[PDB]
Amino acid sequence: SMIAAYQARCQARVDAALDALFVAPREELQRLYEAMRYSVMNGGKRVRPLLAYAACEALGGAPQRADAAACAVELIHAYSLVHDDLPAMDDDDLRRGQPTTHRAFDEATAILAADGLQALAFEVLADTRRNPQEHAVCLEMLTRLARAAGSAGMVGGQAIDLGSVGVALDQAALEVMHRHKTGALIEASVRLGALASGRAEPASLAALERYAEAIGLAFQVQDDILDVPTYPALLGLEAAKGYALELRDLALAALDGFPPSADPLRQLARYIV
Amino acid sequence: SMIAAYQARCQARVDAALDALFVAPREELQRLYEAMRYSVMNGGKRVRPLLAYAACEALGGAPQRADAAACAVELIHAYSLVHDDLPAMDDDDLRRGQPTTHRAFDEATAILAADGLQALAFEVLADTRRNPQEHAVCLEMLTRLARAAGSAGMVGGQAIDLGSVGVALDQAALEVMHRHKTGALIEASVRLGALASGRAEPASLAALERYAEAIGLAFQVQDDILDVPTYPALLGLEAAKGYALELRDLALAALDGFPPSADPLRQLARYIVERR
Repeated sequence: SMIAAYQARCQARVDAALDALFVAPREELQRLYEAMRYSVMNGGKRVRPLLAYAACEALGGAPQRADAAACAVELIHAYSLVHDDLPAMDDDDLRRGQPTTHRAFDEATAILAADGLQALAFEVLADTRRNPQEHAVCLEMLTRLARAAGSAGMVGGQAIDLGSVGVALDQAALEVMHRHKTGALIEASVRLGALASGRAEPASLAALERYAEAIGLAFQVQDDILDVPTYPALLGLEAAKGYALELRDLALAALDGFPPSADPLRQLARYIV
Repeated sequence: SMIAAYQARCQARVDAALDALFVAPREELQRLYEAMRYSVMNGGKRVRPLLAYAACEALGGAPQRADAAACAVELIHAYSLVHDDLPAMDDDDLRRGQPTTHRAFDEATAILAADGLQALAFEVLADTRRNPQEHAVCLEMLTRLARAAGSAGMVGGQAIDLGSVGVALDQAALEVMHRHKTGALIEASVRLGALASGRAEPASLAALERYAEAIGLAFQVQDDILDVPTYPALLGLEAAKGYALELRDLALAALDGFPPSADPLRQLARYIVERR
């Protein structure tokens, strides 16, 4: 309701900012930049931008302060999908009915476009015009994003996944995989938005990290539920649904004491499940 | 070779720093970290580290100030090579006689290890313990590396190469390709080391940029000469050789008025065109 509207405003805000980043600086680079644009400007829901803006507003910052944060998280996400789609990875020909990047262009150009998206994510955070935070804050945002995106985070999770093929994951191992593959970047989206607020403090960051850890897992449990090694297969459908509610409750509990400006985060938590 | 002692010291410094970065934080990540290590710790010449250390020293900074710079530019280089070896790209089974990463491990793991290497390059520069510069300098290093590594730089150059077809291609277009594909990262290595000195000033940075542009091209001209759309085909063999000397001389001229601490850079410029 309110969250639907909030989503739409965040999607518009981040899309305007992202669109500006795909201008080839010379003609020989036009096709590469087209493939970059194709890979990002695909009507995606922008959950990670929404989290960055909402965490920013939760601490009292104007949302436009998180524009670079929101761009950077989405760029990381977008690049990861491009590589994931490749034949040697998940080998997907379509994404929401449209050719994947390697299919529209070619494999090499997809590989490269995504590589350039990752560089661009760090570029936008280190750019003190695009990301006009205090310099110590910019470095912390970069640090968190690099950790979350790299082999100890998102890329790590993809390797754990590929290493678990033909192995029956217990719940603990499944959750390790998820924490890395998607949790890290979800947690970073919240962290970076909070940092962009100019009002972050250790207690509020810790609370928001608790929120993000819960919401991150809830997204996946609910995704598996909606699809019906998944949560419903492990737990049974009913127990999976109950778990999703438990994760919502944890998220809400983590926002104890936050002002009304945290309502978008509360609404999202409820909405997921 | 004439750079041997300096090169060996820089290789040792950077290899020790890099080696420390490949510890899996948990057991499930061990194989990925091993592929990352495999892709970096390969006995490479560490030219980009050398440039960072030498640029640092050229402006009067102790070389250990450039450790993170050196790590980051080698990490970028290393990942670019992994991706370049993939079947969709140059499709190489070997690199300097050893299996490429996709063959030693698997193609997905190679793609991923290299993706993690790119993230790690930026991690190391943003880490104020590993890269203990003033914060503004850390950010400027990150900025320059991101621009040099991305679609406007190194990745751009790979796309330009892919987009340029046919036995006819003119010198200007070739040089555009080289400037992006290898020049941007070479120029960044020099810029990052200069930034790590704590003594960068615009004039010195611009001089070092001029140096870097010249040696980056000299590397390629000399590579084509040694091999024999190449420089010898475009210009003639003997004219290509003369061009290589011209590039060296431009590099050396860019360092006119630098103190003796810039000798490592001067020695490298000469080595590039004297190597066999």
